[PDB]
Amino acid sequence: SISYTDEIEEEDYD
Amino acid sequence: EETCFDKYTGNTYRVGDTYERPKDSMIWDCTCIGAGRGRISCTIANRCHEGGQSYKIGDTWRRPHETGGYMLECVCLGNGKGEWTCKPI
Repeated sequence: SISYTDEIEEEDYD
Repeated sequence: EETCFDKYTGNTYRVGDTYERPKDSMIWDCTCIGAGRGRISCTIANRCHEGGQSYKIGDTWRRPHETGGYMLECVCLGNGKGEWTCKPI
């Protein structure tokens, strides 16, 4: 499924 | 100055930079936001992934009709939904 058309990524806490 | 790193492109970006990311058989439109944590925002809402290809809004293409033996002309609309239209030609 395509449930959303975007995503957010950022640096891992570690 | 603040940057983002994209592991799919392997490149480093400045805040506000926009670029294309290849991921999961699609092309994503990405933007370096930063926000103190190298935050990247990526979207396929404004692209049409039809037939295994990746089109931008306003692009047109032709693809065969499954069974009819004629071609279709298709146009990428986007509409925030990755949405396209097709008609027989």
